[PDB]
Amino acid sequence: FGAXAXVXWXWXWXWX
Amino acid sequence: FGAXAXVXWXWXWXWX
Repeated sequence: FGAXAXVXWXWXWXWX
Repeated sequence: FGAXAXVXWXWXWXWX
């Protein structure tokens, strides 16, 4: 979760 | 992975 990869920003799901 | 929770900074494992 958060900024990098997962749920959040960068990679996986969310944004970025 | 990264900043928030998981492997990286904030919560779970790594730092913060």
